[PDB]
Amino acid sequence: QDLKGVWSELSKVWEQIDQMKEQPWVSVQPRKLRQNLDALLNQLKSFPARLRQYASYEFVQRLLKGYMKINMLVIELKSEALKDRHWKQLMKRLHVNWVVSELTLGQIWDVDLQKNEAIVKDVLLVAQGEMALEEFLKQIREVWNTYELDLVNYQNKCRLIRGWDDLFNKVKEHINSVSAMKLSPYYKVFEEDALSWEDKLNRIMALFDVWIDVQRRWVYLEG
Amino acid sequence: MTRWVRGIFEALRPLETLPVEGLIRIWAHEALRLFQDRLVEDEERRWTDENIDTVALKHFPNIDREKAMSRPILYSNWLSKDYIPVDQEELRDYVKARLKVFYEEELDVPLVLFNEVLDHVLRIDRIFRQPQGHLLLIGVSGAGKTTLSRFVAWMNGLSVYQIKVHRKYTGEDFDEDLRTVLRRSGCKNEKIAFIMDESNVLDSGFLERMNTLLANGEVPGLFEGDEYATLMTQCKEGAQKEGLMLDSHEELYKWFTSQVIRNLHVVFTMNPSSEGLKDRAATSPALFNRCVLNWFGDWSTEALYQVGKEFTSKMDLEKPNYIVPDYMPVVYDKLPQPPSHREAIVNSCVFVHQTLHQANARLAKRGGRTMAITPRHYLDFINHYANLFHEKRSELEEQQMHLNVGLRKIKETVDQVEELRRDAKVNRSTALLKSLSAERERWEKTSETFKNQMSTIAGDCLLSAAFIAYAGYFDQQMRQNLFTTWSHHLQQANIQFRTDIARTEYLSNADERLRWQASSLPADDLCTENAIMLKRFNRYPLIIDPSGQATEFIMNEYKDRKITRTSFLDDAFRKNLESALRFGNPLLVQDVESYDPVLNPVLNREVRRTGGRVLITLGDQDIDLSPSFVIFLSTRDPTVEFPPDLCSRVTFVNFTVTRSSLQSQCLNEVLKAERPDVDEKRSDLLKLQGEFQLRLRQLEKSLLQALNEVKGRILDDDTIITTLENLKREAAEVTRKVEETDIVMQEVETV
Ligand SMILES: Nc1ncnc2c1ncn2[C@@H]1O[C@H](COP(=O)(O)OP(=O)(O)O)[C@@H](O)[C@H]1O
Repeated sequence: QDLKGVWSELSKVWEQIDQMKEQPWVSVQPRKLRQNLDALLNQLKSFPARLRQYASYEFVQRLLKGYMKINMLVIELKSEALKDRHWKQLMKRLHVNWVVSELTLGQIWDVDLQKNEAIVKDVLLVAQGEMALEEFLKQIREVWNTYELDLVNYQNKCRLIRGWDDLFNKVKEHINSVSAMKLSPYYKVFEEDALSWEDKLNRIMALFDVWIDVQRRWVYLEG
Repeated sequence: MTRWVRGIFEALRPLETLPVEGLIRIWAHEALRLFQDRLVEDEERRWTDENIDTVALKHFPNIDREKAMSRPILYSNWLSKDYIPVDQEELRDYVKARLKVFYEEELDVPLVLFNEVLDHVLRIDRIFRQPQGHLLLIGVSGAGKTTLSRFVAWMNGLSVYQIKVHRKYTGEDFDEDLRTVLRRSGCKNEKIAFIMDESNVLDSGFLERMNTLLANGEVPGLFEGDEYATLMTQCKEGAQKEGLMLDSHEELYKWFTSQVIRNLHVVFTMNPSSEGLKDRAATSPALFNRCVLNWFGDWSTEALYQVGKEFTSKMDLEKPNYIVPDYMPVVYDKLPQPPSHREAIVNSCVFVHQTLHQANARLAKRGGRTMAITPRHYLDFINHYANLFHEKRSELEEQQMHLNVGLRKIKETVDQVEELRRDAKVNRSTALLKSLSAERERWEKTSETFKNQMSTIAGDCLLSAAFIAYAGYFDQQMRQNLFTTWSHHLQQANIQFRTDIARTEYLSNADERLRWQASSLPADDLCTENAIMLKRFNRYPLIIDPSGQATEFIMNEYKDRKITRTSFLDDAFRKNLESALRFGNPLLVQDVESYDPVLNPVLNREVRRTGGRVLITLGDQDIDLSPSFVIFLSTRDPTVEFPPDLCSRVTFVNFTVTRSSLQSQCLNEVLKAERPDVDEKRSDLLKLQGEFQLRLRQLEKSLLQALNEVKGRILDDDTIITTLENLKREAAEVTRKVEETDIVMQEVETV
């Protein structure tokens, strides 16, 4: 009958949804996931109205609608943000025991992302500040490891140094930023490395503050 | 004219069937958006409005001018599509829904959607929904420029990016910010609605780069060296994303430039200033060539009235016994007739704002110094009104509950003494009953007085809040004149309030005044009012004083909270402010004339509340804002001028002496030093506004504490009646003061 037919269609839709949810979270592409969810929604809408009036069809349709709504949270979660420590915080607060390697879209979808929107958003913003600080550090590392002194011939006598203004300005900006990094609640992570780079910046600052004056005096007395 | 034709063509492209009336409607709408939009004052707007219709009817006879030119002309594509004109109310409903959603995502602070905002949203949306649609907004601070720009940008998917300006903001920092915004807009194909205030525009070095970006669509010289190499490297990937494989560097740069024009709208928010606007024209013509400009200044009376109604919804303001007065003092022409109590209160608030505009204009005519008045002042006033009403009603309700508990305890004690009598002592018991009964009727009279106070509380709180938020820069005579004007206006509206309200005592207590006097603060009426303002404020107070007494006063007041002193000239200022955010200690600021724009996030109270955290965006760094943080701005030169931006973010506290402050001080000194009895009676009258009642309440609390221990031991001589007759004599004293208040007031006036 019509009830048997709508039950069969419901079973087919459930099988499709389960097959889609078997994809691990690592390999779930948010754009393709959204396109597939839209295709499934269009397939659901293709059913006749008599089959649409059934309660189970309404429940599955609203579940897919909620999945489409939380697709934005899925996009925000699947990035360079969570890493593994933010995932650990999410597991701790949500009291769920998953496996990172075995993580799949089904496990996350079972937990109500819409209900836990505030928790997810807080974790995402914490991760936002965290890659901000981490990329700022990495920028410091790459600008200081690849930085070279501007050596110049001096009357075929030796090789002196220029670029004092640019180098000193860079040192001052970096030391100011590192000192200000002690603020913000995100500072509690990677503190020791920040202090080590602060010590490095102070050392280079003092060394080259002495160096510029030594160079000036030596040039003057050599003349 | 060319923009006119292009706009009509755009509005005509999706349509296929359109009557002549619809074409005239589109023509009139485009004319109003091109010619009426840039107008400054009201008369020019009315002139343009009437002449558009006149030209339309003269050049097009035999058309129905109603449909052809209806008064609420308005076009949008949000409802349905194809830029079809929409009715005002349906658009208002749509914007309310989108504004609730926006509330859910960002900027939870309420916004009120009146007609002016409803028009500006569509104007900004029309300008954004256009390639290279740079926009200039000219309006008084707090009229809703940045807020509407951000709202429309969010609704259109545009991501708002605004730079953070501060002192010693070298051109290199602005270059880096421009590089970041250009890279985000073009390379990553993410639309950006770039917003700037006038704080970061005052420097003329940045205006050249902004002019070049506005005109050419890309600024040469911003990208060079290895930076240009990284730009090209990411531009190649961006071209890969769009499927536009190109390899030549100049063609890739051209594609990046085109992406920048298509996906970068720059919004310049500026305060109205004719000389400054002319200077900006002199230094950058494109701000009036490439940038279409939109003017909205002070809120109209309708806007103020609607904001007042919306922000006074939690407040009770409902008097079933509110008798309507004939010949109401009306400032809102659409005020319901007869008005309810809440309508009358909001009308009075709008009158307060408009009479402060009138007073400021009159003082400017006199030749004195004026401070710009902004709708932020109205919002601060209404917030003070709500807070004061809630606080005062809470105090009155708790006092009524305390009195009811006392009355129930007294009834229980009377019944207990009656039971004891059921068992020289009997005469003592009878005297005890007589005294208890008499004090009971006295507390019933106290209940009646409480009911009267609850009657007058709305007007008292309104006048007090208007004094706190609005006044503060004017001298004592102008403050008193404003207060008398407000009081007369309320008396014309039958809004019940005390005829002899005392501002200092309705807004403070004895202990607070004694604490103030313990620190360096002279016992002056101006000084007490200034201390009141320094106590109750929402925006951070800006203190002006030639003597520096206020600085020492607030140093001594906040010494226990390790308050720190720091000037704007000192380079450590920023660092000190950092500490003020981390720890929470108050931080006094001097030398406000050389203002540091980095304070703008602090003064604007731009708090991001997320995940059990409160953050402040100090420049480019987010900092945990301590709950007990407060900042005081101070100066020493009375003859100083402030930008309207700063003037609208702080509450002014003027300590300067004038011909009316010194007059009052000398008159008070003479009264105290030559007629000590008259000064004593004046203090008696001035402290009668609660302080004696407060002492009575405290002693009654002590009496209840003593009486709670009532079993045998309270009858050491069957008469603990000494405490209650003490209460009776202080009560009789204050009562006699109350009946003979007019004679004492008249005598003090004569002396
Ligand atoms: N329509 C409105 N209803 C209620 N409050 C508003 C409305 N428009 C603006 N506001 C309030 O006024 C302030 C506007 O300040 P803003 O215009 O951003 O200053 P600026 O123009 O100097 O950037 C905001 O804090 C907002 O809360």
